Amino acid sequence: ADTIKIGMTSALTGPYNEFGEGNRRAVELAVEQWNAKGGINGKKIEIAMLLDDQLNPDRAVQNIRAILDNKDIVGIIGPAGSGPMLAVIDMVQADGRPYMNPIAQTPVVTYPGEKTGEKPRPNVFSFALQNDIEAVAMGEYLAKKFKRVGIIHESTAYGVTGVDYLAASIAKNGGAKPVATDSYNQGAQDMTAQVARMKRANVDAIAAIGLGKDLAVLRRTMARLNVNVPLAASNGALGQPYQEGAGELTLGTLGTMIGAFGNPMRAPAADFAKAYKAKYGTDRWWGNDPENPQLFMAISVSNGYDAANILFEGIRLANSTDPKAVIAAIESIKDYQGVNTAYTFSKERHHGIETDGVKVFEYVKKGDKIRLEPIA
Ligand SMILES: O=C(O)c1cccc(O)c1
Repeated sequence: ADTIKIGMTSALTGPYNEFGEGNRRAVELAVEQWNAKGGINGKKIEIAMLLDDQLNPDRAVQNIRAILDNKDIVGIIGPAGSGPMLAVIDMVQADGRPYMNPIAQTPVVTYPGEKTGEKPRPNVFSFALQNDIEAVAMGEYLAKKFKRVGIIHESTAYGVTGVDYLAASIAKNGGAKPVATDSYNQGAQDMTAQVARMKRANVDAIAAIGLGKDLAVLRRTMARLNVNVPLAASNGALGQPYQEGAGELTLGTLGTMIGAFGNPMRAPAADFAKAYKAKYGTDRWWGNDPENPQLFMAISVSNGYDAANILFEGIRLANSTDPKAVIAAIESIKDYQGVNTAYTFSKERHHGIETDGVKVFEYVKKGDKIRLEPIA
């Protein structure tokens, strides 16, 4: 019997595999759930291809080539990481099949003309928290709390566009200009020079845009050079690799996060958390508290879940896997109750998460453990 075949490439192994493996588990769970109900209008779904790019742009190119080469693939869940996404995006756009972008936050992944919510790439739908959107909450917070903000970012478009939007939001809220900026390459082991720069500039806070493994190195380096100021990090950095690498130093780190798993949860987040736990247990993604999934699930797991459910709903509504038909059906979706947000798409609107879907959180000590609570 004919099946509906989708393809995926993401960071399944290596230092940033929290995203690729988290999304993989999400998509597999969405696939099993649809299939348990008969598939899409009676046709079962298969993940025909599941490739590993390791958050590496060159590997993502090879993988997307391979996926697009398979004529029977009707839609794609794309890689984590602005680097990989930007390396493949022209090819994906030219191909035309529906392509979900679950994570990458650089706005030109979806809106190459740099106005969010206008003239999106026609086949691309995004479940990311875009940088221009995350910067609104983080910029207001930094402008109000601090006077001498230093900014450190990974040297990718995520990091680079991140700082631009963060500094612009700080300015718009009337905050002081950042007193120092600097960058590091993903995987850098020595960040002494950048932190020493922050120290010479007498920062009262450091904002960082990057991922967990790296933020932990940065946090440890601050401690090492006696730079004891709040670290304000991006959502994508506040994951298991940060907590594990930073240990006690997580205290006082804060960040803007998709708030879906914060208590109390809305029904779709609660329903998803129950199903996830039933299959995978209280694993790395769930975190260290059996009764409460960690907030970081939203950016490592449920973005992929929502991406898959929207793709499947589009196919269901279209009653076809023809790419233009699926795209038009996705653009017809209104107020779909996803885990991370309610989704409403249109010909112009190809992203879902807005500022109402995020809040600023801080690590605070709860007895003898350390967890995120929302800021005052
Ligand atoms: O835009 C990215 O490169 C990215 C990668 C992982 C998590 C995240 O929030 C963003």
